[PDB]
This record gives sequence, C-alpha cells and structure tokens, in this order.
Amino acid sequence: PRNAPDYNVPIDIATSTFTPVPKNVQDGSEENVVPAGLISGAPMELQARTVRIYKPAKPATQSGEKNTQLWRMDWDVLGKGHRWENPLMGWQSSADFMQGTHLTFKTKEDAIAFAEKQGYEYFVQEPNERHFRPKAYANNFLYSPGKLKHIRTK
Amino acid sequence: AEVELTIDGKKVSIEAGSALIQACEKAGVVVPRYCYHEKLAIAGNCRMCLVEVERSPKPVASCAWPVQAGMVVKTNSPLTHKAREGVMEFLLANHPLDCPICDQGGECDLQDQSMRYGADRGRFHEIGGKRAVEDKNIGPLIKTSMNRCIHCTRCVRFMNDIAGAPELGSTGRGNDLQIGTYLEKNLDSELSGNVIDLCPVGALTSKPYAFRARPWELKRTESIDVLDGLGSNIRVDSRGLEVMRILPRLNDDVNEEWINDKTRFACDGLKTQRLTMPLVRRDGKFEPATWEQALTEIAHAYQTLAPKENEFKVIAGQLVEVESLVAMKDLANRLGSENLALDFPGGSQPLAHGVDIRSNYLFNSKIWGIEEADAILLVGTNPRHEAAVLNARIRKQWLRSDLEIAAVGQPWESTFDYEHLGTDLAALKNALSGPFGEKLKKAKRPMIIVGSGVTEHPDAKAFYETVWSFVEKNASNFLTEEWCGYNVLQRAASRAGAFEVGFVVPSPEVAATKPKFVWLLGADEFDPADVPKDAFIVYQGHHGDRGAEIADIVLPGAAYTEKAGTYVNTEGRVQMTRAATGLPGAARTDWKIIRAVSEFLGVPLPYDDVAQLRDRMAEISPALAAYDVVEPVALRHLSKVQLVDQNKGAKVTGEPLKKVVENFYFTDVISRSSPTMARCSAAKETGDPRTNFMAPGMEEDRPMGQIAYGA
Amino acid sequence: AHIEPMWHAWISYQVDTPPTREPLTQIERPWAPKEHVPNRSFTRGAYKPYNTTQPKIQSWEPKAAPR
Amino acid sequence: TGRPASAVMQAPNRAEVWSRSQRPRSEAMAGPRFEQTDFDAQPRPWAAIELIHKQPVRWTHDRIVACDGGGGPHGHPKIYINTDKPEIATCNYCGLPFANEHHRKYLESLPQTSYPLN
Amino acid sequence: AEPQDGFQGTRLIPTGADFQSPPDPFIDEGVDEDSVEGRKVRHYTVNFGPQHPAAHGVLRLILELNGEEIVRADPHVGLLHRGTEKLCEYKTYMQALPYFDRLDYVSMMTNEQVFSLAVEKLLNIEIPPRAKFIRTMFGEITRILNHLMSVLSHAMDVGALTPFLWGFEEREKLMEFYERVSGARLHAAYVRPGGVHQDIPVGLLDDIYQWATQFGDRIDETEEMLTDNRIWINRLKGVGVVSAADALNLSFTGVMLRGSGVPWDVRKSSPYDAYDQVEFDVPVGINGDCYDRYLCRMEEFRQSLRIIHQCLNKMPAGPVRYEDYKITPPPRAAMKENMEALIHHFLLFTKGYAVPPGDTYTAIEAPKGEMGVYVVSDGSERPYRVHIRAPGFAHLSGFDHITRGHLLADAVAVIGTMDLVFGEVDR
Amino acid sequence: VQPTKFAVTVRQSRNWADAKQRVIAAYRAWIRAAPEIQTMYSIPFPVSHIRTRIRQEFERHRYVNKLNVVDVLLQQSNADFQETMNFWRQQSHVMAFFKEEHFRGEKRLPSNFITGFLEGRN
Ligand SMILES: *P(=O)(O)OCC(C)(C)[C@H](O)C(=O)NCCC(=O)NCCSC(=O)CCCCCCCCCCCCC
Ligand code: SF4
Ligand code: SF4
Ligand code: FES
Ligand SMILES: [Zn+2]
Repeated sequence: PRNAPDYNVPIDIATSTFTPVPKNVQDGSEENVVPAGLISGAPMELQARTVRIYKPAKPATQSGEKNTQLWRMDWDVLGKGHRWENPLMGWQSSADFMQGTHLTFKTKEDAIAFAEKQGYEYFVQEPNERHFRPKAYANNFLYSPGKLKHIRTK
Repeated sequence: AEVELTIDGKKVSIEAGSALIQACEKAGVVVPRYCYHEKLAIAGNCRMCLVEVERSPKPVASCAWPVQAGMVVKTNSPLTHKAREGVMEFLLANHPLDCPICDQGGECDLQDQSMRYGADRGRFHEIGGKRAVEDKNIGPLIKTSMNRCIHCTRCVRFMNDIAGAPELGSTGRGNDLQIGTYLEKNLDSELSGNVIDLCPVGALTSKPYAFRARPWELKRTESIDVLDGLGSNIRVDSRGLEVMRILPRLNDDVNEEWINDKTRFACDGLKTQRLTMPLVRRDGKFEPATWEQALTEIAHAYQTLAPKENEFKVIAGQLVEVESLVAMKDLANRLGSENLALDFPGGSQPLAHGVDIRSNYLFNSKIWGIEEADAILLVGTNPRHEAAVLNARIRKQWLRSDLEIAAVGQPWESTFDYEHLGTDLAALKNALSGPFGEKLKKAKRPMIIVGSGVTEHPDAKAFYETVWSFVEKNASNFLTEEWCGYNVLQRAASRAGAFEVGFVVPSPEVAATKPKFVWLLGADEFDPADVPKDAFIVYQGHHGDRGAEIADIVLPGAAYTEKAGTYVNTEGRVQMTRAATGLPGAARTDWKIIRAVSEFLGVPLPYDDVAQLRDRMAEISPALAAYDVVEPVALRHLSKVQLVDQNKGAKVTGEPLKKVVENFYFTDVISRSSPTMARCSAAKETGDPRTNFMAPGMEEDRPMGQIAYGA
Repeated sequence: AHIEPMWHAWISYQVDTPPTREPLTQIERPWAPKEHVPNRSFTRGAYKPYNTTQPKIQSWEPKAAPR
Repeated sequence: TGRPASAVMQAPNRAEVWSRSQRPRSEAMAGPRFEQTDFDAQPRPWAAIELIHKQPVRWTHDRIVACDGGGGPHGHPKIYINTDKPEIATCNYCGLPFANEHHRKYLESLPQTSYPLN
Repeated sequence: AEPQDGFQGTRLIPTGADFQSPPDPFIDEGVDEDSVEGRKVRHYTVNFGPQHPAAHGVLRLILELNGEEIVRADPHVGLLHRGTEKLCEYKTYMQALPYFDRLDYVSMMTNEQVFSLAVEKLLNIEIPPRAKFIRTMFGEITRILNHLMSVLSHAMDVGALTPFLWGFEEREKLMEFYERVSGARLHAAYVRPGGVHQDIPVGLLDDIYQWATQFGDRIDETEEMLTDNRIWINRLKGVGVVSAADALNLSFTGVMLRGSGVPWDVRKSSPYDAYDQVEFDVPVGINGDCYDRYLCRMEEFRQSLRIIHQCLNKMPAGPVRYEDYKITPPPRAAMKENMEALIHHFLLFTKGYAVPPGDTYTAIEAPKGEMGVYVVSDGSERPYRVHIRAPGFAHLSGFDHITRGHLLADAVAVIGTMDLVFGEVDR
Repeated sequence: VQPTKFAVTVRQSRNWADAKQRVIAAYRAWIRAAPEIQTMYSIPFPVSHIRTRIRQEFERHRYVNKLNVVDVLLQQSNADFQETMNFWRQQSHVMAFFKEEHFRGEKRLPSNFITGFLEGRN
C-alpha cells in the first residue's frame, strides 16, 4: 500500500536483528523482468536495502581517471550493524554481509537492469562533468592598460 | 570556433584557442602531467607532457601548445617514450626515499606515473648525495616535508590566483629553489587546505591527518557539505566507524574542486562531544535514561501542560535536513501549532522575503551565473566568511573580466577590489540611485547578492523592498528570459530547505504567543529571548552544546555523516547526503525521533518508512523530488507581492548592517567541538606559524614533546 | 622453550658458531630481558591480550545549566 | 590490577603514554580477564621514545648528512637530512640526532634540549 | 529472445536425448513367470570413510552393494571445499599464489607452477634461464615427494606398512631442501610469476647431488618389497581397469590415462620451463589396471631422478627472477638505496602488478595428472576469475564407472591408485 | 533414478498444463513424505506442522507466471527432496528450515514502527 513496509514478510534463516523491514518482495509476476531475487537463494534482506548506482568521482589527490570510467553498484550503510568495536581486541565487528561487496557495470542501464532483476532498491546518481573552457598559456602575460589588480608569480 | 585535428590517428573536435592537452583529454588520450591543472594557469615547468608534433623538430609541451587547424600529434611514438623516461629519471634523482613515511603514499601521481611512464630502476648513485632542504612553518593546518617538492608551482598558482593570498612563493635559484614564505608566516586563507590536495606529492600534508591512515583502507562516500549553505560536493573517507578525512569532489555548478577549511577540518569535531544516549534533567542534573522512558516523560510533561494553539514551538537549527523538517512540521500541525521558528535572530518572526514564490529567497542567477556576471552589488555580506568557495568564483571572474563590485554593509578584508558605498539602508538607497546604479542599469547580466544577514537586520522589510523595486524598475536587464539579477545568499545549509517546505512563522499573531514547550530541533544558535525560561525544552541533536545545556530532555540524533538527509543549497539545488558510517551509541535517525514521539503523544504521523516520508515531501514541494538539479522558478515576476507589496510601510530605524560571522572557525556545533578549529583560531589570533602549535611534536620549548592535540 | 634464543639456533643446526663465540650476543641492550622467560601458558602468568588504543568516539559529559 | 607496579606504569622506563590514542595500561588491564593473573609475567617492553632521546648528537660540518639507520642494508632506506636550522635535526625513519657544528654555541645555551647534545 | 521468449515456454532446448541415433542394425555387437529369475534382490548401502591415511582425509563415499560386489558408487565430496576460487577474486595476484600450495598439499611447488605459468603468459614475459632450471628441478623434487606419498600410502592401505616408513625418511630429507630455499617444510610459496622468490642457497646443489647418489637404492629396496610380491600382484592385477577409449571420455589424465596404453605427457606434448632441455622417458602401461599404474609410478621415480641430475649440470647463472621491477620485487638493497626501486617495491606490495586483459587456460604435467587453471584477467591488479582444474576431481568422478562390480576390498585399492588429495578435489 | 535413489533427469516444462502437472506431483510427494521426514529427523513438531510449513514454501511461488522460472523452482524442489529422502541432510539443516528454532524465534523482524524503534531496529 504505497511504500508501506510489509511487516508480515516471512523471514528466512539469514534474517537478523539488523535486517530492515522490506516494502516489496519479488512475487515472481512483475512484467518484463526476471524475478532473479526470488530464485537466487539470497536472503530477503537484499530486497529491503537500497543500493547506489553511480560513477565514482576522480580523487582530489591525483589526476588519474581510470576509476571514474565504470559504474559502481554498492550497498548503503545502515544505522546499526555496520561497525562496532570488539570488546577484546578493539577490532571493528560487523553484521553487514554486503559491506565489502561492490559491482561494476559498463553502462547505467546495465546496472539498473541488474538491480531490478535482483529486486534491489536503487538510487542513481548522475555524474558530475566538467565545463570545457579553452586555456591558453599566452593569457598569463596579457597586457593590462590600467591597474594591475594581480601580480602573476609563475 | 572548432578546429579539427588528429591525435594518434583519431580526429578530435576542440574549440580554437585551447591547449593540446585539452584536446588530448577530449580525444580519449591519457597524457602524463604534474604541473598542469585544469583549474590553474598553464605552467610548462614539469616537462612530463612532452609530445611529438608533425613539423616540429623538438618535443612540444602539450599543456602550453595551442591547437591548430591541421596538426598531427603522436603521443606514443619513440620520441615520446624516451622523453617521458628522461623526465621521470630527473624527477626522481633528488626525490627523498620517503614513501613508507609519506602520507601521499598509495595515492601519489609521482609513484603511479613512475610505474607507467618511467624506467623500472634508477641510475642515481652519487656519493655526493641528494639535495636536502629544511622544513618550513606556514601555519597550523599544513605539515611540510619539502624534500619532496618537485617544483610544479601548483600551490603558488592556487594561493596567488584562486585564494588571493600571495604569501607563498618560490625563493632561490636552480636546484636550491624552494617553495615557502621567505619569513615564516601563517598562511591566512580560508581556502588554504586545498594546497594539500593540489600537491602532486606529500610536501604539503595536513597536520590533523598526519599519519593516521593509508588511502587503500578508506571507504569512500560521495556526500554533501552542510557546514555552509552552498552544499559543496565532497568525498568522506572513513576507516570503519571513524571518519578519517573529508576531500573535495568535482561539481562545476557548486564548488569546482575546492572546499573551504571549515568543511575539511571540522570532521574531527564529529567524535568529541557526541550525544549517545537519552538524558533527563533530574534535580538539576542530567541523568541517563532509556528511549521508552525519555519519550514517556516528554508525553507526560506535554499532557501536564496541555498547551493551547501555537503554544508548542519548534526551533530548527542550521544542520537540519529536510526530512525531519517535514516530519516535525506534521507533528507540529497535529498539535495545533504553526510556531515553526529558525535558529537565527529574527527567525521566530516572519521573514522580510516571503516563502510563497521560490525566487523570493533563492540565489536565482545560479552560482554558475557569476561566471558571466558583469556588475555585482553585495548587500550585507562578507562573502569570504559566509560563502568561501563562492567568494573565490567571484574573484576568478573579476581577475579575467571587467567586473565591477560594490558593497553596502560592513567593510571586510576582500580578495577582490570592491567599492564601498555605505553600511546602512540609506547608503543603499543612495547607491542604487547613485553612480554604481547605472553600472547595474547599463551592464548586461547584473547581479545583486543580498546576504542572509540582512534577513535578520531589523530593517529587512525596507531592505528587501528597496532591492526588488529596483529590480522591477530595471527588468529586461535584471529579469530577462534567462537571467535574474536578484540573489539571496544563505549561509546555513538548512535555510533554503526550511523555506521550500514552508517551515516558518506565518503571522505576527503566532509570533507573540508565549510557548510552554519548545522543541529545539538541532537548534543551538537561538537568541535567549526566543526561548522562555520556564518553558519545557526538548533538545534533539548530536552534539552537547548550548542547546543541551538548557534542555529538560536531550534526545541524541544523527550527524550528517551517518544519515542520508535531503538538503537544499542556496541556489535551490536539492542534493542528498550519503551515510558514511552508522549511528553511534543509542542515537536514532532524526526524522524517526519525531515519528516515535507521535505515538507517545497520540497523533502518529502516517508514514513510517523514509520512502513514505519522501512521498510527503513531494506533495509539499515537487522540486524536492528532483535530485542534483535546480528547478527553474516560473512565476518569477510574482515575487513583487511579497517583496514590495507586503513590504510597503516599513519602520526604518537607521541601524547599520551588522557582521554575522565573528569567527569563521566557530560557526556551528561541529566546528566548536573540533580541536583543529581550536588551533586555527588560536594560531590566527597569536599569529603562530609553527606546525606543532598545539600539537604533537618537538619544539624549542618542548624538547620532550606533547600528546595533546588541540591544546 | 627452556632453551635461550641464541643457543636455540645452534641446537637447530641453523648456525655453526655457538653463542659462546658469536659476537651478536655481545650487544648491550638495556631493554633486553635479564632472565630467560620460557613459554608461560598453562600457568597463571599466561599472556593476556588487550586493546592498546583509546575508544573512538568521546561522549558528551552532561552539564545541566542552572535554572 | 592496581596493586602491582607493572600493571600501573605504562612501560618499565616510562610512566605515561606517549601518544594521544594510546590506552593506559591501568585501563587496558582492568576488568575480569586480568583477575587471578600475574602482572609481572605480562609482556612489558621498554619504551623506544625514552631510549632514542638518550642518544648523543652527531655533530657535523656539512649542510646535508646521510642516514641509512647504521647497518648498511640492515637499516632503513637512505635519506638526507638538512641541518641549517639552529635546532637538532632528526632522521624521520630512526630518530637519531644530527646538528651542524655552527649551532653548537646556540644549542649549548638552551636550558632543556631534546637530545643529550654531548 | 531469452529470457523473454522463455516466459511462455515457446522454445525447448535440444537435449542430447533428442539427437540419439539408433545403432546400425547390421554390424551391431552384443518375462514374468513363476520362476525365481523374475525375483528381485535387495541391496544395502554402506558408508565408506574416513580411512586412516592423510590423503583420503575427507571422503564420504556411499556404496550400494549386492552381497559383496559394488552396484553403484556415489562419492559425496565438498567436505574440504573452502571457497578458494572466490577468495582469489578479492586478492592481488601475488596474494593469491599461496592458495595454490593448499590445493594438492603433497605437490606444492607444482601447484604454484601452473598459477605462475598462467599469469606469466598474460604478462607476456619470458622468465630467466636460471629460474627455468630451478623450477624444473624443484618440480621433479616435488614429483618424487608426491609419489612417495601416493605409492607408499597406497601400499599402506593395501596392508604393506614398511615401505611407507622407509620412503618417508626420503621424504624427510627432501623437505630439508624446501626449507632451505624457502622457510617452509610444506607451503613454500617459492615459485612466483616471473621466476622464483629467492636464489637457492650456496651449498644446496651439492646437497641434492649427495642425496641423488643414493636415492635409486631407495627405489630399488622399495621395489624389492612390492613389484614381484605375489600378494601385491594379486591385489592389483585386473583391478580398476579402464580402457583407453574410456579414459579419454572420462577426462582421465596422467597415469590414469597413461596406464591404459595411451602415450601422453604434457611435458612432452606442450613443453614448459626447462623440460624441452632434459632427456626423460614416459612409462606407458598395457592392461589399464592398478598393477600397471603402480609400475608406471615407480618408473617415474627413476625418471625424475634422471632429470634432477641433468638440471644440476645445466644450472646456468643469472637472475632467478624476471629482471623488471614493475613485475617482480626489487632486491632489498636496491629498495633501500634507489628511488625508483622503493616506488616499485611499494606499489607491488600494496596494489600489485596489473595483468593485461584476456583469459588463458594453462596446463602442466602435475604429479597427480594434468593440472590446469583458467584465469580471466580484467586488466587490473586482481584476478577477475580463477578456476582450478584438478586431476583428482575428474578421477573421482569416474570411480563409479571403474569400481562397478568390484569388491569393497578392491575399491580401496582403486582409491589409492587414483592420486587423491581432497583439498585438490574440492577447491 | 539411475545414479541415485531419487534422481530425476533435468527436464524443461513443455507448457503450462505440463508445468502445473509437475508442481502438483512435487507437492504431493513432499506432503506424502512428511511422516518419513519427521521420524528420521526427529522433528519435535506435529506432522501437521510439517505439512502446513511445506505448503507455505509452495505458497510463496503461487503467483509465478513465467515458465522458465517454474522449472528452476521445480529443480530446486526435486534436489531438496532427494537430499532429504536420502539421509544426506543433517537434522541441523532440516530443523533449521523451521524459522522458530532460532533463539530469537519466529519474531525476528520488528512488529511495527514503535517496537522496532525502542529496540534499535530489532
Ligand atoms: P492451484 O491451481 O490454485 O495452484 C497450482 C499452482 C501452484 C501450480 C498454480 O496454479 C501456479 O501456476 N503457480 C505457479 C507455478 C508454481 O507454483 N511454481 C513453483 C513450483 S515449485 C515450488 O513451489 C517449490 C517449493 C519448495 C519445495 C520444497 C518444499 C519443502 C521443503 C522443506 C520441507 C521441510 C523440511 C525438510
Ligand atoms: S610523494 Fe609520492 S613518490 Fe614521493 S615519497 Fe611520498 S608517496 Fe613516495
Ligand atoms: S610544495 Fe607541492 S604543490 Fe608546491 S611546488 Fe612543491 S610539489 Fe608543487
Ligand atoms: S603538464 Fe605540460 S609541462 Fe607539466
Ligand atoms: Zn636514520
């Protein structure tokens, strides 16, 4: 009923105290899409959590752009169960089975097709691109008829 | 126009007057570079971009070579190969063998392009040794390991041209050339931390992020800055449940590869004074409590008071997302209250601009509109302190065009020349009809930026009708098909979102009613007069600050780094933050605290999944459904009815326009909890260039060291 | 585990020079153990690990303002 | 815990922590696991920071000095230290002190110094 | 239009039972009543395993028996499936190499040889001559080590217990050479893409020659006990007999392939390393039974020894590691002295080397049969897909076809003649 | 059933009349077998609870209108039937299909908004 969480979904073996309540579970009837999440053997929790499909931004730290070339699908962090401190060694424990899993896709529609095939909730983030502007070494030495208002220092 | 040319066979279509390296990028060709940056002036110093061009006996520097109508470029010829190995051999001859102790390790362009374009081994074995240079004290934020300098000049170009802070230079000659102020000085620029990201190597590193993490171990989240109203796009790098560093991500519409120092260093204030469990004030002392019996004592107190219409008041702070505004708006409405105040002074009374037309309170000629601005009047705004990255974009346009800036307000220390017209409203009326007015009247794409600091001025009703009446008098120049010269500049990331959902006081009548119950929803900058002393105070937030000090209940929410909140920036762009970590302790998502206290007060807000709460936001404002885009305002001329029609008889008092940012470093609760901003303020005040100013490290007067950071 | 470390290399045929003529044992190291401690499990002196780092997030120390 | 000195003092040579995120042994060795326990059997190495600052300065007539850690290929990657500030310069990898002979007068006049200086 | 056309079932996939063809009627080679012929006989099932020897650690084979003879044999494997092929996708290539030591855990340096040869082929590099000979010498030391386990554990199951102990001193001596080149008695991690990790120590080639002078006498005395012994002969003759046509159709490799009269060794047919530089023979059996496969394995003892002696005399000088620091780690001394070397050292131990895109199937003549790996590369520093082809996995799959009608005491002999380590079978 | 006692050669449903015939024969075998599953695996539940729980696992896929999806869902059933009727599954795998033998029990998602809020998402 319009984004209402189905609190009466039948849980499975891997459902936990960190599993969110899903809204929609692939019935196996929806048109034009394979109900792969129904026959995958994955837990129901995959159908409750949202994934983000995006093109990774270039690092601010360096000018290589190899990692910006492919779309990544990753799972969003939950408010509880992602990381806690181990009482013994101080290590970071987790309940999130998807924390280290990411998928790579060549096009945005390839990722959307996979998300709908598996029943994921997905948010797509449109890439941020540059604005082209001709840059000329010669401008560094343009002539100012008036006040300088800038002392270029190489 | 477009020239056409071939690079490695393939035709590329690049505008005439651009550099070859720009066409190589457009053609899908990777060209090694160190000195060249897309957003900095061209320098030909590194020599790593040397390519082979037909009809040219020498290799040319592609970064500085303009594209011509018919040239042929080979980027993989044997000329190019031995060129790149020879430069990579020179760039590494005097480079310190400091990769295990370098912070740039694992994310270094010198390392990667040595692996890709250099030789596998080195031929430098001099008994005479390598160059070594002393370190330089250039303020608290930046740690220097200058032996690593490859002399790209990226930081001197950034500090001199983008930051307008010409204290960094290059003293010396030849191999003994050095980067740094000749006399030790504290780099004084709210953009100075960008030099650390710009550095190809780790000669400029951050003192806070000194040796804590390796880049490979960090989870990267693309989120939004909420420490200012511009909504800057960032990357939050975290190792487990602790945020390690905050980097800038590209968005040419907003922040352009740059973030200010507050948004980069305030993240250490996210692990220091956090609210992690519910608190109840018992006998004047805050006791821990559970959620079931802190929400109960909220309800019991509310039943005891039995408030009348508008006696339940909310004050929304400056880091509050739109989801919790809509939820708290609903729960407020079901309680018979429209008393929806805001943190700033004057925020508990109706605002001089309305919220009826979206164009009333937005930066209407979008942030990208400055790139073509011809004349700019700044009213009640020190943009260097209120919107740092925006201030830089103004200077970039000023340095390259015939841009005229005039300001009415308090004079500030500006990175661009500006005419000062006055400080009060008469000095606006006298300016807008004076010599600078005809600059606005004559110059195409005029721009009037009205600071959110005038909204809190007592004369804002007079200020706002003064401005727009000039805009309406001067349309077809201010109000063309694609241009709007009216722009209001937010400084808090929550204001535009509150205005969008109508989270404001509607009438003077509701404003004069004394509340018996105040929900301080992340509100910490409230004026004391806006909270009656005897009222019942609930504080919902994430940091223990002024708001929690006066609360009767304290409810711990989430910081912006562990919620996916919706925020609207000053230009009207609706962006979404991504949670990088989870909630600490017993904190709860902010919109869920509201939804639960709906059960305890008996008026449960319908939605109980965040998907449903975003459907509700769509009913209030459909633009809130559009993500990463500005929705244009259609009835932009209808704005006269709030700005001029409902502001006609204004009781002008003549008080001058006031500064809003006493301390750029201490603006919000995250900043004030930050040790790094503590050092930034103290170093600013005492003018200390020492890197270990309140930090670990050996000094003249600390032979032994110190483990305190921030004190 | 009762064998002292440099003799342990000799008994294992890992060196031919015994610690009685090996210069590497004649390094002065005031931090070096004074007595040979053997394997100390199964005894009340067994090694117990612990966290060496401080808790990540500092919580607010509640201070109620006066009324 | 508490009663033995080894459970209380961070290292045998040093009593206090030497970094801001280091856990004191008093708080690390509290709790149930450290009951019915020998604290003198617990691993307690000598603190390196105290030992490095007991090191005498290498006086040198040169602007740039080379440190490889002192064992040939058994040290650290060879680096170069500049000794032109009137302070003691220290190798980033090993911590050993270096100082130019030109600053001996100034360095000998300071009241407290980060290295023995003789 | 799969999967759309498959929603309504408009197409059926042509199964092999569709293309069945009747045999030619002319040249074709070879009911209910009161009698007891129509009567049926019940069978009972038996749970065999785990046996005492280490190699058959996790075997749960369920047999159906008609009296004494085996009707159908159903091995249940997976008891040592540890997810190696998945864990290899989250590791760099150098990090994934130790996973290969732990596949056939009695033949370690030849497991890591097939992974190195696969990665080296995608790297498009030629490894130096010295590492080629080091690898072919330690690949035959490995083959001797495995056969000492396989032959002597086989005879320990059959009930001869003394040859096992004699040859495990020979095994005990040959693991000293593993621990001198590396520091491991079992998992060396020594063979790596681009050659070997470290040069052999300076007195090892003399110590292998001293071992060599007496190893044949060890084979001869082990052979004194089993080869002509009638009890041994009468427990392996006619047991586990596979035809040459069926060994190929069953995916059999190695002595399982070679004991039925098929002359075929990967070393001779697709030479790798320094095998084209050494003279050795290939034992091929006649009757396809366990006695042939025992006699073929003993002959390989003498042939591997003959290769090791040749490798000692052709050991050339030079790098034991591909001379390129973008692929193999620089010397410690270079990394501590030269800028480029520390950069290449740092990036190889954090990111790893990139392998160019593509896929390769690479096989070697492993001691248990043919061992191969299918590696998909994505042009990055981690393998996109690693698949191990294990000779024993195909051998155990043909256990039902080979033990059918045999006795259970016969089947224990068939388990040992198939060189079976279950960490190999389950990857 | 040539290689194993309950083996069925992998077959592809020819049409919906065929596919529904196979589903009903699969359900029939499972609910027939429930007494045999309850003694071997010593399930401390009524045969009725086993049968009603078998029904739920078919009731999940009652609305599948794809013929290619039914065959994989049928093959999964046949394979599950084979490993249960041969004593290959351990009692631990079988009585772990019943989602009330968790120490948290059947109630493992929060019932509504407020009860999951007071417990921190369950
Ligand atoms: P009626 O005509 O109303 O319904 C008949 C059917 C169900 C065929 C529908 O008409 C129909 O077309 N539905 C879609 C087809 C369908 O049902 N597909 C799936 C069939 S296979 C299936 O559902 C397998 C379920 C699991 C099998 C195992 C169950 C027991 C396992 C655990 C037992 C207890 C522990 C050992
Ligand atoms: S700047 Fe780069 S190359 Fe230089 S030491 Fe640091 S990591 Fe190594
Ligand atoms: S300090 Fe860094 S950015 Fe500045 S010139 Fe040197 S290498 Fe370039
Ligand atoms: S990129 Fe053109 S010289 Fe540095
Ligand atoms: Zn040193």
